[PDB]
Amino acid sequence: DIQMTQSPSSLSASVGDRVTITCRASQSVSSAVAWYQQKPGKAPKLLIYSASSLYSGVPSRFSGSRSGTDFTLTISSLQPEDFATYYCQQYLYYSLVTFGQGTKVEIKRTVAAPSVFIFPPSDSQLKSGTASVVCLLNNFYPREAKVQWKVDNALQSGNSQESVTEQDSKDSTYSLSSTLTLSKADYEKHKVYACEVTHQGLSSPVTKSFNR
Amino acid sequence: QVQLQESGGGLVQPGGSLRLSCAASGRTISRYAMSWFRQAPGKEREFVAVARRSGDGAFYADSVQGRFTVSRDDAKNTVYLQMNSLKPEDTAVYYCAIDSDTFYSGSYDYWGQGTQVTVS
Amino acid sequence: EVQLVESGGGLVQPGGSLRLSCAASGFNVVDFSLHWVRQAPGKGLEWVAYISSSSGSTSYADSVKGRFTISADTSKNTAYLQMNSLRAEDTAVYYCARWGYWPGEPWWKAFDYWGQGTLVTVSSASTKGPSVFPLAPSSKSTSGGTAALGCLVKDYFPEPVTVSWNSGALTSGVHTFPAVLQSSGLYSLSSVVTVPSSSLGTQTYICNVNHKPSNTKVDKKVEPK
Amino acid sequence: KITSAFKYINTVISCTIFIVGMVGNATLLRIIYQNKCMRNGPNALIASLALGDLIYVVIDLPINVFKLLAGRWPFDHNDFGVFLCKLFPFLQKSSVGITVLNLCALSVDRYRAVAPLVTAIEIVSIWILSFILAIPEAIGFVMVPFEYRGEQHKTCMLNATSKFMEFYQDVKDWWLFGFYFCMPLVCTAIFYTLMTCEARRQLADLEDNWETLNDNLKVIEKADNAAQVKDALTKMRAAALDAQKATPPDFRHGFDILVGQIDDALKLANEGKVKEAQAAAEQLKTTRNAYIQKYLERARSTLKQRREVAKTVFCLVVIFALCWFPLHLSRILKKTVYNEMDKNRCELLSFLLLMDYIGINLATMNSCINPIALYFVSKKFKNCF
Ligand SMILES: COc1nc(C)cnc1NS(=O)(=O)c1cccnc1-c1ccc(-c2nnco2)cc1
Repeated sequence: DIQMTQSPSSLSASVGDRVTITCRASQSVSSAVAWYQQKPGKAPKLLIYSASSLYSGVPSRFSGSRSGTDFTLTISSLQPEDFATYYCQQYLYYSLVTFGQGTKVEIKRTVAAPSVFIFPPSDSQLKSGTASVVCLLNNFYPREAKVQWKVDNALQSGNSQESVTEQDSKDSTYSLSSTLTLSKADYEKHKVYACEVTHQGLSSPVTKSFNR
Repeated sequence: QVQLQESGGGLVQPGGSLRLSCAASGRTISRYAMSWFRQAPGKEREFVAVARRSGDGAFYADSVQGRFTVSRDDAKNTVYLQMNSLKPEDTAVYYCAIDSDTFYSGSYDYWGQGTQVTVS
Repeated sequence: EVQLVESGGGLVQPGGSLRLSCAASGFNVVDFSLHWVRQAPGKGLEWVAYISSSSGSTSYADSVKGRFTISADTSKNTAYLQMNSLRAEDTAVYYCARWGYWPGEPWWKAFDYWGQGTLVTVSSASTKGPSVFPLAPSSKSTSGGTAALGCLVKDYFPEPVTVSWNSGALTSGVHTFPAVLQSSGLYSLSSVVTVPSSSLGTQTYICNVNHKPSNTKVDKKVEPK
Repeated sequence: KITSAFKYINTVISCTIFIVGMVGNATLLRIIYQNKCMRNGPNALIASLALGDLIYVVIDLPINVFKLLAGRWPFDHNDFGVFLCKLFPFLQKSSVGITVLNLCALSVDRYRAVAPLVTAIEIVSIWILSFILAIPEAIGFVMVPFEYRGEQHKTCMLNATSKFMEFYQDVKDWWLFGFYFCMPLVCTAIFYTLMTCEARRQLADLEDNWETLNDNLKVIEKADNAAQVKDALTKMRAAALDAQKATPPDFRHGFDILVGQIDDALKLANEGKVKEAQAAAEQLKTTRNAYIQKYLERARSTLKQRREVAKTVFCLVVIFALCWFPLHLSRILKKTVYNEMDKNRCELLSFLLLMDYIGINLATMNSCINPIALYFVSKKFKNCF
């Protein structure tokens, strides 16, 4: 009941930039909205209440506004401390409390191209009984990328896990690791295992393969 | 199946500017993004700029950052590259592509016919 | 000096019982109402339950009704939450928040003070150490360019694991990914180093892993094939 | 014929308009400065208009009658008598300024109420600006010679003496048009549109909140289960919290108690008992009928009063705009389409002068008519008569 929708989902902006987040409500909560800020591994803190009001201690750059059933939170100066997650809330009554999905602000830079590697299984894993191959994507921006595994030129849509790293501080890049695991028999039944990468920077998708 | 070529180029002199656009029809740009490239002689196509859907942002490579600019208009289906401060190494055949996904993934299948912007 | 602390977190089996606590300092429970808020790992926020001691009123969310009970103690100045019949979805981080009463500004102030949080894990399998394997790059893989090696660890059940390279000598140039749920419990992890240098003398590059809860220490060598 | 009757009627209108203006302005001034109930915001500005009217109607019409029935300016035997032909145009162009800027202020302030020191500052600034802007017309007129009755006698007329006066006479007509009949006629209309829109919005919001409360009461009275009472009470709480903001810091206590009873009913409905929720919502009617109806009535009456004052505030400006236009309409024809070879020759050449005389007469009669309407249209003044 009384759902709340947060329109933006990931914003890339640099220092000295203007950012605006929108929030929409289904019913007609009068002025009962609040804006929260959360940094990783910490509890949220309050920024704006009653759709326009500043809590004590918060920076004065933060501002909020209301128009009908649409609420807007604006930041004019993006200091380094202002890179975290932001949440929307309505508090019309105690048992009717809902939160928005969440909007994350991240650093902006130029586009790089993913360097790719592929590592074959070692002797120990196959001696144990399980085989696993890994393909690695390094130092790419923005975040979106696609890794496709092909076994003997046949697509496989199972037994693959993807792990992504948070934005580093040296150059604001990401790393990605995709791992495919199988049985002993399946590792010798087929011959060729390949992984291919598609990203918004590279024109044609890159490929690396190995046969054994 | 989408015919799309950029209008502009021809010639330029140092300290100049141009404006190119492979505005296309038969396919609403409102649901995709427009990406641009540069085919230097003897080199594979290199990324230059990309413009996402409306209100999402535009990204540029380090070679042309701070010099170019990409803006898109959904009603006219027109995407432009206002380029300035051209250099002798800028001489290369520009193309343009439209992605095939709404998750901003990697797919560049529909390639333009090819447009020429030479220098000197 | 308004302050809140929670407790009682830990690891429980499917279909179990657990009890938390919320201590309040610097104010009285007879003037404020208490709420619990959940945060699933890598997800958003969710509301759970509400207690007011003055009116003795309680409210519960839809997904947790019939399995949770909430109470308070004014003499000890504490709030209590009890869960029964837990599932695998219940694993999250729990927060304790305070809210004022209607007449005036305290109602408009909304949630203004929060606890630090308490972690609950619903687990099935017991603890065991990890299996460590190498990942070496072939000579053709290098091809003059930088070649990355790696250490793979699998089948472990702590929450935290630590991986180090050459006892801190190789500080810059490594990435450790977040752990993943693997399959049928347990966790998997990989750590990878780009290591531009190709010198065989320094090619030792041992990976050392620590499993504190199970008291395990493993060291492996990524021989360059 | 034309000229003799024109002179007679001009003398008659001057003689009547003199005493008409003095009576009207003196009456309005006395009421404003004595009636304790009369004094308010717009009344100071209206008294200012009356006094500016009086300071022009006291002396300027008798000398016009003197010129009508003598043909010669008085006090020609002395030397000071020249500056009268400077004071005669000095006052007139001042007075119109007072009537113009004020009719902007009445439009500026009346909207602000819908949306003391300030009035005194505005009045002083308006008077100073109007007086300052009327010095060129004083510096323009100067004595000129001619031969009549065997002596070099004088008629007051504008002569090109100093380049400032030349630059004045090039564009005085168009500057007068662009200032004294252009800016107010647009600013007042813009402010009127703004005021009307704001009033309509406020009425709509108030009516919507009250209707929401009443219909939700009726829905709960006929409810059958928990969901209906839950939704209706949520809507009630939202409407009450939205409506409480209109209260100016009595009524706030009533809104607080209404929200409290709504909260109690919501808690009872949450417990799962519909009948107890209906019993709790029963008491809301008494608080409604004892706290909300009165403030609704007060707000409606106050907004009615604001409309009532705006009525006369803009009837004045419409009368002024009707009165001043024909003179400029007749002048502009003799300046753009002047009787060079265009039409009718002897007819148009004198027709333009005839309507110019009529325009002068009507512009002077505006300096008396305004009190009449204030009493007749406002009605409030009648009560004070
Ligand atoms: C374009 O015209 C005007 N525009 C405006 C804005 C105001 N007044 C205008 N015309 S007006 O002629 O000033 C006038 C208008 C109304 C009543 N009386 C007079 C008048 C009559 C005679 C003399 C005079 N001085 N010496 C000998 O006679 C001076 C003034």
